Amino acid sequence: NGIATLLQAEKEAHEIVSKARKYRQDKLKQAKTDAAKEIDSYKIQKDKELKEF
Amino acid sequence: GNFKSKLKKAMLSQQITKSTIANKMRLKVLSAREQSLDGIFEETKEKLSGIANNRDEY
Repeated sequence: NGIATLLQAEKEAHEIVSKARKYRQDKLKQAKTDAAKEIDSYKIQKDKELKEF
Repeated sequence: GNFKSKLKKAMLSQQITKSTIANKMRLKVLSAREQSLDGIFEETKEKLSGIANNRDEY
């Protein structure tokens, strides 16, 4: 059926959207690591000042 | 933890800097007595040569 094929394409689009949504979660996880690095960098900078003192 | 370890390392390296300075100054005092001791024997060696050169009490 032609309509059923279009529904399968919609399911593929939903799967693509689901993959994109999963990729967004992976992208958020990648951005989460960068955010943690910035927090660690501030602590490292404070520790470096203590070492200099 | 790295900062705490570095602080402990700096604190530990602070005592060693005072310990090494203390040992060097304490060994300078000890070497002063040995230098004063060697002066006695150096003076004694000169006096011993005098006894040999008498040729009458020798």
